Order: sequence, then C-alpha cells, then structure tokens
Amino acid sequence: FDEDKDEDEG
Amino acid sequence: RTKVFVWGLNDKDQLGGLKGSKIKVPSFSETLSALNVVQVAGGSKSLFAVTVEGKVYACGEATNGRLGLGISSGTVPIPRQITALSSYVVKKVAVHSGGRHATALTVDGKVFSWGEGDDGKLGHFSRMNCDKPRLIEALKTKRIRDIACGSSHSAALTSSGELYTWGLGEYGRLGHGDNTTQLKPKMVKVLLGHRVIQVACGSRDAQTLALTDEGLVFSWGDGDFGKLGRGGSEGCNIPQNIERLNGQGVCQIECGAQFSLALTKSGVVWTWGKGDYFRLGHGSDVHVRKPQVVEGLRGKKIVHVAVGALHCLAVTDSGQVYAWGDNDHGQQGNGTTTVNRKPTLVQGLEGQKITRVACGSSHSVAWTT
Repeated sequence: FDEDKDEDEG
Repeated sequence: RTKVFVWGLNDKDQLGGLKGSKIKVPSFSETLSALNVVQVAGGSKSLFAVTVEGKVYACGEATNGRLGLGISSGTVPIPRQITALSSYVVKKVAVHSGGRHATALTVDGKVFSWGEGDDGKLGHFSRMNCDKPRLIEALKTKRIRDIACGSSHSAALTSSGELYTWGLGEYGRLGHGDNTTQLKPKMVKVLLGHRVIQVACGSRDAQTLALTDEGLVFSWGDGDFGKLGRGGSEGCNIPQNIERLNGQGVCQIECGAQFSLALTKSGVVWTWGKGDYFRLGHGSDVHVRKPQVVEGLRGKKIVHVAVGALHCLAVTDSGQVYAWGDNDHGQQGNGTTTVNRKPTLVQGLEGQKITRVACGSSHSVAWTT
C-alpha cells in the first residue's frame, strides 16, 4: 500500500 | 511535425485513444502526434497537450472537473480542445502527477486555473471548483513567466523574479512563515532579493522547491522522508537553501510523490526523499534525506526530466529515454510490470530522437521536435 499508487480500475 | 509516444496506465483512457489498461511499451499516439505539441503534461489519470497554435487538449478522467472541459464526472477518451481558452495562445499547462487541478499560462502572461477547488488552490479567493478555466484576477497586473501546481497548492512567478503561492497552508508548503491556507496568491517575501526562475510543488503532505538565476535551490513545506534535502525530517514554513546543490548549475526542479528531483546544466540528475518502490533511482528503496546524484546516469548528458508519482523519465542529448521506479501499470516502458530499481533504457523508441518527456500519476509521455 502506497497512498500515491493508482488502482487499475479496469 | 512532433511524434508523441505514450505508455503506462490507461484505465480512464488517459493515454488518448489506445486499447488496453496497462500499456507496457511506448506506443505511438496518432491523436497527439497530429496536434503538433509543444508541451504534454500529466495529472492524476489525466493528460494535457499544448500545441504550437496555442490551444490546449485534454483527455483522461474528468472527475472534479480536472480537465477543464465543462464536465465533472466521466472520462474523455479522445484529446478534446479546452474551448474556454480558444481566444488565447497558451504557453504552458501546470499540473501535478497526483493533481486534480491545473493552471494555464498564456504567452502574454495571463494565468487561468480550473479543477478541484479545495483549500483555494485555484486562487479565486474561494474553495469553489471550476469546470472551466477561470482567469486568476489577483495576478492580472503581473507579468507571469512560469507556473507550477501541487496536489493542494499552486505557484506562479513573475518576470522580475517574485514568487507567488496559494492553496493549502498546512505543513508550511506556501512559505509565508505560518501554516494558514491562502485563498489568493501571496508573494513569498522571504525570497525577495532572489530572482526565482523555477518553482515545483509536491503532493499530499507536500514540499515546495524554488530555483534562482544564481543556481540556488530553496525548499520548504513538509519534511517527511527528507524531501526538503537538508537531512532528517523536520518541516518548515520559510524557504531554506539546499546547500548541497549550491554551485551545481541546477536548471530544472520537479516534485514527485514525496520526493524531489533536480537536473543540472551539465546533465547531472539529483534525487532525494521517500525511497519506497525505487522512485529515487539509486538501486535501493531506502529514503535519501539530502540530494544524491543518480549514479546510473553518470556519463549521460540528460537534457530533460519528468517525474510521476513513483517513476521518473530522463532524456539524453542523443534522444534516449531512461526510466526508473515503480511499474505496476507498465509506466516504466520495459515491456513488463517489473520495477526498474535503476535507470533503464526504455523500449521501442530507437530511431525516435526524443527531446522531451512528461509523466502523469501512472503514465509516461515522450515526444520529438
């Protein structure tokens, strides 16, 4: 977990 | 003609018309290459392009009105012109890799802002969002030569070298001696007497960097992970000189997520700050609390650099692009999702003499001139 990592939403 | 290449995360089509969510190899962007761009800039899952004509095009996630296109919910998958600025010639768009607001500077020195309004980062004496660019009235009587945006604050500097900051005051990122939020641009009086020529703003608990025409680098704001470059982790709300960089010839400064980067006239790159996921490029993921030369680039004359959240890009004078940092979304351009612990030559650009790079939160751009 890094607060500044994006999540691949699709 | 300018050939534009993009890669990295593309879930909200922030790469401007490519198929797939993780573009792991630099891919030619036909939509962006047709525009003849002078600058590309990357925000939080967003992309902005300024053309030689002076128009601005945007794509990616449109939440919080971050694209300045009159909307504030969906995504725009094809670069669309910011028609609100069509009567001006824009010179530069400022946006942070983890930013949801942006500013635009025209050739005649006018500044517009748009996007998320929290903490007064747009500078309209308020905290309102703006779906479309709005002229920053407080800067009208000033000839603005450069701009910069963090995630929660913004900056602009005049031709005479005075620096203005505004936005979230917490942890001293604005540099006025207190931690008060400024809803309007306020001049950093401490730096009066230096001609500030560049400024960079960070994200979250953010730092701010400033560069003078004498080569002096100043920093202030949040001190976590040593991103202020003066050792330890203590923050400050007054600009302090980064003594280590004195006499190095710093000509460009940038702020990623919790880390800072400098590039010198002779092509040397320095990084410092949070080390997690190898964003600093020293081979390890430990923190670096004073600026350190990125040894993996020694002997290579770097002419331009860009920083994302957890990744960086550097262009040699011979047109090669080197990348380091995290690769969860392919933003390294090594054809995989494997981290580059050290600066690594990017794939698929041989024969393309790159002169400029840009980064968003998790995506990367390179283009030629």
